[PDB]
Amino acid sequence: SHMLREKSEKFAFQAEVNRMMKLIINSLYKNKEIFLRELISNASDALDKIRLISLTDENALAGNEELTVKIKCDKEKNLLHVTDTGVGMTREELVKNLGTIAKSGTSEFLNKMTEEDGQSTSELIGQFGVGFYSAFLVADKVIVTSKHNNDTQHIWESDSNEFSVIADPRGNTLGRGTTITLVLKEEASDYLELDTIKNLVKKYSQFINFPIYVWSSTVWDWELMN
Ligand SMILES: C#CCCCn1c(Sc2c(C)cc(C)cc2C)nc2c(N)ncnc21
Ligand SMILES: [Mg+2]
Ligand SMILES: [Mg+2]
Ligand SMILES: [Mg+2]
Repeated sequence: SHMLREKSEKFAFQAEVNRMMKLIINSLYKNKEIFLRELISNASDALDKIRLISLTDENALAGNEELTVKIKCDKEKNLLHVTDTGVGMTREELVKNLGTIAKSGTSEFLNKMTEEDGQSTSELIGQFGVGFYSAFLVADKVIVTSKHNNDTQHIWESDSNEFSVIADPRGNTLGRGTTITLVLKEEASDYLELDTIKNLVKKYSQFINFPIYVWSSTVWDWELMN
């Protein structure tokens, strides 16, 4: 419209990355803690996907009949867990979709991600880029435990430079869905406190149609946060 070849995937990737780049900076200038918001939204979207799938595939929720989001803090082990029972991710998705983005130099493999899928690098960046990279505002590493209906449970790790994926030695523990694990920095220890997580979760979960729980306490159990 004002530049050459704006319809190109090269331009679409740059425009999407610029958009994400501006969303994270703007959040840092106003201090908005978008990552947990993005995690709850991204978990809700995965539940929407598997529920849309269940509308046509009768045996889609067989691995896990509940549609929840469960957030858990491990102040001892310094970990943040966001677990959804959504569509889940196959190993192919973790490697060729998320892995291609997480691995450095993603802009080299734009045409490799173009050869009809309906999921291009720029589209994946616009959909999941803000949530993925805002996690590195508070975390040093992102570990993804995911079990899709058409694959076995895998575990996937990245520091936004390299990535690695193995099969879960524990087997099929999720049934279906994804657990996002953030290895938070020491300067992000505030988000291991129950009160700040419960408050932030209830804020971002007020308008979510899916039940969202937080591991709360002399006995611990899942607490409804609406
Ligand atoms: C790229 C790509 C395709 C992957 C799509 N995708 C993501 S991306 C993401 C990850 C892996 C970790 C963080 C901290 C944030 C984001 C946004 N999360 C889920 C999910 N829970 N369920 C189903 N699909 C998901
Ligand atoms: Mg233009
Ligand atoms: Mg897409
Ligand atoms: Mg590295």
